[PDB]
Amino acid sequence: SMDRVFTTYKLMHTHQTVDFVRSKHAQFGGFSYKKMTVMEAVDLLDGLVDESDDFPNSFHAFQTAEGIRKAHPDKDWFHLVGLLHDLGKVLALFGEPQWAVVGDTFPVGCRPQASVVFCDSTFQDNPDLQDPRYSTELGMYQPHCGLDRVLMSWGHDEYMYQVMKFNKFSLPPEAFYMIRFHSFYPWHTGRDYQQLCSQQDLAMLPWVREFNKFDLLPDVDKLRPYYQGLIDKYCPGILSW
Ligand SMILES: O=C1[C@@H](O)[C@H](O)[C@@H](O)[C@H](O)[C@@H]1O
Ligand SMILES: [Fe+3]
Ligand SMILES: [Fe+3]
Repeated sequence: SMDRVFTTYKLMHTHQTVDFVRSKHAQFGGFSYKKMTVMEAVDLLDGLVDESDDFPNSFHAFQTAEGIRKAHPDKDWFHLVGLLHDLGKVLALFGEPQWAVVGDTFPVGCRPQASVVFCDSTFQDNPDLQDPRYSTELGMYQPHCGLDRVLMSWGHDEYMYQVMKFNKFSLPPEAFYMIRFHSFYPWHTGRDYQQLCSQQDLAMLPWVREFNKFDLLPDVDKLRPYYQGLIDKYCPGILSW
């Protein structure tokens, strides 16, 4: 598998510190990079190949949405979750390097656990891992705080979650959560990070695993009007990114 995939994660696991994530929350927390509609966001990602993997990520938006739609035909909000879920990748078009945008996510501020991809080979130069506040199992966290109180590595999950919240998308809470934690492989697949999750995360786990099935070229022009209706329904108009 790619040397580029490995290099993406090496850079990610070096530079994603507590300070770094906090800096990125400040940098993007104003939503003044762009005014654009959801469909513009989808089309912008025509010019993005995901280096943590090939085709444009935009096709993947439709593919995912259509996979969910086949399996859950009467659940329109869930089809849209498919379309929306990787649109935080617009960060890359905003000048962000891909280790700060794509890839599996992991909590910052506590020791990385075994199922964090390339855990053994990629954390050497992370400065946080010699800081006694962050080098331990729990790090800066209290036991069983819940994932919504964890500071995750920064990229397309928290970013899109924040875009949705700011713009007041009218999706159910499960839709927000799926998107926010869909890259958190160590938790939803590795079953790591049990020290941090709560009952609330246990309730959400079946939703995330169900979504992940469809995350893991279509005739996209024919699909546009349907997905436009869903956008009009759940997240209409020019949004702040
Ligand atoms: O959209 C994505 C891609 O970046 C995949 O390569 C990751 O493995 C996944 O964790 C993430 O959700
Ligand atoms: Fe993703
Ligand atoms: Fe995806």
